[PDB]
Amino acid sequence: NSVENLFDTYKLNDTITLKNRILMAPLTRCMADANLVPTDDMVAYYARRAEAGLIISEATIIRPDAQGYPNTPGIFTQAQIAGWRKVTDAVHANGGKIFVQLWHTGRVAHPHFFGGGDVLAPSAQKIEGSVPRMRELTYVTPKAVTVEDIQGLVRDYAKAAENVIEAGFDGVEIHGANGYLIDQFLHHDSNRRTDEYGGTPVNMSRFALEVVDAIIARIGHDRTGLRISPGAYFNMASDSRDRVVFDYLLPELEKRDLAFVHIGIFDDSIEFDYLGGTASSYVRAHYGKTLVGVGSYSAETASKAIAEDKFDLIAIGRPFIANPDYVAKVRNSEELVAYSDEMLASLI
Ligand SMILES: Cc1cc2nc3c(=O)[nH]c(=O)nc-3n(C[C@H](O)[C@H](O)[C@H](O)COP(=O)(O)O)c2cc1C
Ligand SMILES: [C]O[C@]1([C]OC2=[C][C]=C([O])[C]=[C]2)=[C][C]=C([O])[C]=[C]1
Ligand SMILES: COc1ccc(O)cc1
Ligand SMILES: COc1ccc(O)cc1
Ligand SMILES: COc1ccc(O)cc1
Ligand SMILES: COc1ccc(O)cc1
Repeated sequence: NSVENLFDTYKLNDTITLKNRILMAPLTRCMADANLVPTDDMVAYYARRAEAGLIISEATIIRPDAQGYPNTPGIFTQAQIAGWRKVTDAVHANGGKIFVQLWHTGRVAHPHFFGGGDVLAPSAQKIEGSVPRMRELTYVTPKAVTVEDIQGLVRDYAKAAENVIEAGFDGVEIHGANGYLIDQFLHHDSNRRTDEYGGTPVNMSRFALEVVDAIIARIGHDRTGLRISPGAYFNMASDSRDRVVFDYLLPELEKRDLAFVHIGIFDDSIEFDYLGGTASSYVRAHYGKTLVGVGSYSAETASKAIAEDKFDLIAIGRPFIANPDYVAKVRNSEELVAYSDEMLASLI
């Protein structure tokens, strides 16, 4: 067998060409310093994965009330910008490329992290449970954002994108997936609004598109990607009506000629009734531009999928934690170590 196609050069667009089809998926590590500034250990961590065609950074918060987990880096202070610049300089020095993933957690934020302020979301719909690996941080009922809150959020996504330029990233992946703020507007469980941001596919898509457009206005379409989750099941109850939101959203996104759309799922072998099959096949059926697949792929199954025109680029997550040298090992058909959650305790 052979995975030669994973090492094809891939021209994303006129601004960026990737040296291979392999992305490092965004992976939250919770290892930033207490001021949410990237550490020199994080610099080394990313630098040693620069053989990836493109690194997507761990989710990076746009402002304080976006924080939902400990020590997740931000990109809203000068110190954070300076810390990220060390990361991107090191990646670039190693011949790599890197996008930051811009995050707001919405109803999954927790006030413990930002001085007891309001948790924000499309609607006052609380999720079950408490923050993982933390003592007694029970999720709270969010405040339904006002249109003025929304305008500020769009502004702050845009400002974060401006900061990304100063931090030396090649671009931004907007975190529109996995039950976080943008995804909360796209799903009925979390979005029960009756104004121009709720109800209809056009309205539910409005926030996502405003953020995409605001960020494009800062860094350009060639440097802007978006991660999406048409499905549910990560802090999100399913709803049979969610699919038509994405039916509308995807062609609208295609108008923006993004660097890529990226699916956010853990196992793309799962078929979802509401999507008529796998997440990637649903998106591929409704979106005709560069698509990043992900979720329990091996190099072999990803190569096959790309050969079969199922998607164009492969993001690799857990195996990139277990194998910093993932790309070289795949290139040389060497044995890969299996991932285990225990590995998260170490930043290597
Ligand atoms: C520890 C861990 C952290 C993750 N953090 C992020 C994240 O910050 N942003 C995101 O969009 N996805 C995140 N994911 C999802 C991964 O990007 C990826 O979609 C998932 O791990 C499936 O790919 P894989 O089977 O190759 O690991 C995380 C996954 C894991 C296991
Ligand atoms: C946050 O993270 C966590 C982190 O993770 C994630 C993120 C984001 C996304 O999208 C996905 C995932 C980790 C771990 C745990 O447990 C939880 C959460
Ligand atoms: C990746 O490590 C962590 C993830 C989530 C969290 O709440 C604490 C640690
Ligand atoms: C946009 O929100 C913030 C920006 C900068 C800062 O120091 C604190 C918050
Ligand atoms: C990340 O956005 C940008 C990065 C570099 C640049 O020259 C212009 C925009
Ligand atoms: C394997 O690591 C994880 C996978 C899934 C998840 O929800 C949390 C951690």
